[PDB]
Amino acid sequence: FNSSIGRTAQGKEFGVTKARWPAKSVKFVQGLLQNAAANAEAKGLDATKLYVSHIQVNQAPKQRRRTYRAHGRINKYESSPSHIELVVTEKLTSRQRGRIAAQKRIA
Amino acid sequence: DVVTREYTINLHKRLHGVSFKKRAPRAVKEIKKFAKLHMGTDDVRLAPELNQAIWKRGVKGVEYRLRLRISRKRPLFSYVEPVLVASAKGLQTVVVE
Amino acid sequence: KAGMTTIVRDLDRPGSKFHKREVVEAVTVVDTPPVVVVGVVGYVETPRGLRSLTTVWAEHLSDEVKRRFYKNWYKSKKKAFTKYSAKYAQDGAGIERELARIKKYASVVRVLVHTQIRKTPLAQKKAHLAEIQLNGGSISEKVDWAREHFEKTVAVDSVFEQNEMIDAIAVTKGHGFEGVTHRWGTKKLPRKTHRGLRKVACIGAWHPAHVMWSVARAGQRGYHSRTSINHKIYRVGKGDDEANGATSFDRTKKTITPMGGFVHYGEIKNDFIMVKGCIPGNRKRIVTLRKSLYTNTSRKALEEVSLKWIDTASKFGKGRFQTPAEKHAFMGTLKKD
RNA sequence: UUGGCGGAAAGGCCUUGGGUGCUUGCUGGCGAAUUGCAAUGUCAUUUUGCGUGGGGAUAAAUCAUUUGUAUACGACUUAGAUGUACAACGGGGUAUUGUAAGCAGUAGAGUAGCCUUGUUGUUACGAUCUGCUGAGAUUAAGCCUUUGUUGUCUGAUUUGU
RNA sequence: GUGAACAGCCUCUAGUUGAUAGAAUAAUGUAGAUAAGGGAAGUCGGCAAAAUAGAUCCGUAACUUCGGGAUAAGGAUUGGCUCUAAGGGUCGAUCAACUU
RNA sequence: UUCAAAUGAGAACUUUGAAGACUGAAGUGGGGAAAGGUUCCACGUCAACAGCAGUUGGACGUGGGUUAGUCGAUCCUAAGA
RNA sequence: GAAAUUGUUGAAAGGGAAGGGCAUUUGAUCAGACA
Ligand SMILES: [Cl-]
Ligand SMILES: [Cl-]
Ligand SMILES: [Cl-]
Ligand SMILES: [Mg+2]
Ligand SMILES: [Mg+2]
Ligand SMILES: [Mg+2]
Ligand SMILES: [Mg+2]
Ligand SMILES: [Mg+2]
Ligand SMILES: [Mg+2]
Ligand SMILES: [Mg+2]
Ligand SMILES: [Mg+2]
Ligand SMILES: [Mg+2]
Ligand SMILES: [Mg+2]
Ligand SMILES: [Mg+2]
Ligand SMILES: [Mg+2]
Ligand SMILES: [Mg+2]
Ligand SMILES: [Mg+2]
Ligand SMILES: [Mg+2]
Ligand SMILES: [Mg+2]
Ligand SMILES: [Mg+2]
Ligand SMILES: [Mg+2]
Ligand SMILES: [Mg+2]
Repeated sequence: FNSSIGRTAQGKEFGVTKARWPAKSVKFVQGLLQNAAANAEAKGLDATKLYVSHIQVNQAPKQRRRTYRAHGRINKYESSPSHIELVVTEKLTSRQRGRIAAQKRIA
Repeated sequence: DVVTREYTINLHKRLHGVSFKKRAPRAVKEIKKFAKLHMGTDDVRLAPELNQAIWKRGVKGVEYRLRLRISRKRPLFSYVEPVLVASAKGLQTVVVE
Repeated sequence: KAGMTTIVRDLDRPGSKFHKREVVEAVTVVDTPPVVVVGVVGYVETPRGLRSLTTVWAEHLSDEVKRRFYKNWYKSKKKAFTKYSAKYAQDGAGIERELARIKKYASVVRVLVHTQIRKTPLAQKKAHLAEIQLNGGSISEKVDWAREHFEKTVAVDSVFEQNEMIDAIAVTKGHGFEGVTHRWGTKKLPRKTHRGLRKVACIGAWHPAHVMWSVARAGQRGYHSRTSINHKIYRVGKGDDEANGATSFDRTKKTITPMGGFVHYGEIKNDFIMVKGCIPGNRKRIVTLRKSLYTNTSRKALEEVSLKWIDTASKFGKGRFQTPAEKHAFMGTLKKD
């Protein structure tokens, strides 16, 4: 989802030109990473070996508002919420037989 | 370490060609950037007395030069205060004991 | 390129109204410290064009040239040409072997030279490296000449002379994205024009159903390569010679640098070339001066030029005095002194 | 292993010397089966990876910061680990305006007041004028220069035939 | 306060400081501006813009229903400062207005 | 528009102080007719709403609040019904 | 708890569309007789 966005030099690390800094989405991911690490410690897993083995984002039901347009028209004005989940884990034929037999006694 | 010095900042060349409605707010950010260069502190706090000196002659009447006292204190932050002098001309950087 | 100034000279042109009369002309000054030879290259003719066969480098290279090979010089270990210098640590059989190959096979010989950027008032500190073709003599003579000049300096006066037509190659000043009105010089649309008037009204007919390559469009202006020919040399200047800006008529003791220095450049402390007219590129930009590709005899060349006066007033304003002494004599004593 | 030659994409060709293997040029002696009446009946060269040991060599780029000869954003062009280093101030030069503040004057159209009626009476009010004063102010923000002052100089990421 | 003025411009009382923000300053725009010499050659067309502008004094044509046209057209003056003259009230004296 | 403090898990936007500004009395000031109907005030509180934000609110939850012999209606008549 | 539409994982192909018909190679996968 990168059509008509800007380009920056900080994208050269990952071999792309277009990249951004979505602060709001980062904070939500940070909270779940903290919660998963707490759950891993409670179970008794080794923290130094933990890596993100699964992370998945799904579309939640939309939240609807209204926007007013020219000539007395009304259009939709909606948000796109997210479902986030993640998991951390510790790191022969007879002729062939005759040929084989012949080779064994030949060398 | 903790140190206090007195500086002269040339605001004339830093506000060259700036929109009139933004000159006084821009001078506030220039002073914070000035303290970052000399003290290397991410946190810069300006005394309200300094804020009055910047806005003394309106939004577009910033003085050409200002005499500043910058103190680095306790991880570390910089505190900027004005210095009461007749003129800011001819003064160089000095260390305050 | 340092800047421009003005000169006065007599016109030697029979049949002209201003024959044997003074004229005022604009000139361009190029700061040209000596270049340093640091290598040679041989080229071989091929059905697919010229191909470089072998490059031979000098034993020692200064930090100016080595900076050209780095993007992060301050962090580097500076290992460039460390193993190559060991080829000279022996008798020199490896170096002599490659030189013999150039003599045997090459048909075109060029020398690698770099500028002494530290002698200019610039802040770059990184030298410019380039290839210059050698003309005259056999292939063996060219290689021998290059070998003897390793780590040496070649002065500008040994290349060009007075009253010589030369060509200037440089990149023009950049202006970024520009509209069609100034990029191509198209006519401005009437004041009544809706949706803007600094445009081209019709960009193409219905057929062919495409915009053609020959239609003016908005885009980058400036920063292009240009080659301007037939520029006459008015003076070959000496860096160590006081009274660079003096003539046989003016006789005053003054250098070529104007009062207050060249704007955005500084002072001229090295050898320089004075070129009639204007030159592509802006101040502080590296330029290449090349000899002409043909023998010009249009009587515009072959004319002997003798300067009478060189302007040295300040270019930072409406300068009125050539030298500090002139200002003091006209004004007298001031409160400052 | 010896020597020479080949640069058009040479990466090949020719030659000296010895070692060792084979020789169907000629004459001999042994072995073959059963893959069962054919089944490609597997004998080539491409690339890469993991383990053996015999030698060889001990870097850079990018982000962040900085520069404006560059620039919509990317990109481009510069600088930065101890220095003819860089930066912030200060000094000088070069420019612009046109004579600062303050103090003083027997300069100043005139009009008032006091006793002592003063042959410049003093003292007040007074646009302006004169002197100190081609003074004062501003000057790189994309001007030049600097034996001065004060500081700064090891954070992050990635790349292997 | 300025001024003829409930004009425009600045201030006291009182009331707000609300309109998504930060960085940069390409092209093309929207809005506001300036231009050497020429002066409508532009264009269907002076569209747009420019010029004129307050007040005092001088001066003012054809035509006319005699009321107008008329601010016709066309000229001059305007600051600051120090003075002078004239224009009043109440009962010689005494007190108080901005107008020219 | 800016600086600081206070509060808060969290402050370009809440509160307080300081500074810079505007409306400039035919006002961004102080009251009403019609129309709206609790939006008024306090406490608590932020899922949704205030096209950014929000600890704030004309939002959400729970309560409180409009006192007349003299102010109006009521009475009179107008065009008219 | 279907479809449009979407996320993750796995496999495969991609030099200015994609999809289809006939035939076979390769990969993956699978039923039928052992009389
Ligand atoms: Cl609608
Ligand atoms: Cl850039
Ligand atoms: Cl524009
Ligand atoms: Mg696109
Ligand atoms: Mg767009
Ligand atoms: Mg709308
Ligand atoms: Mg409507
Ligand atoms: Mg041109
Ligand atoms: Mg139109
Ligand atoms: Mg100039
Ligand atoms: Mg004009
Ligand atoms: Mg003109
Ligand atoms: Mg015409
Ligand atoms: Mg015409
Ligand atoms: Mg008009
Ligand atoms: Mg206003
Ligand atoms: Mg106001
Ligand atoms: Mg309320
Ligand atoms: Mg919102
Ligand atoms: Mg919110
Ligand atoms: Mg269900
Ligand atoms: Mg589906």
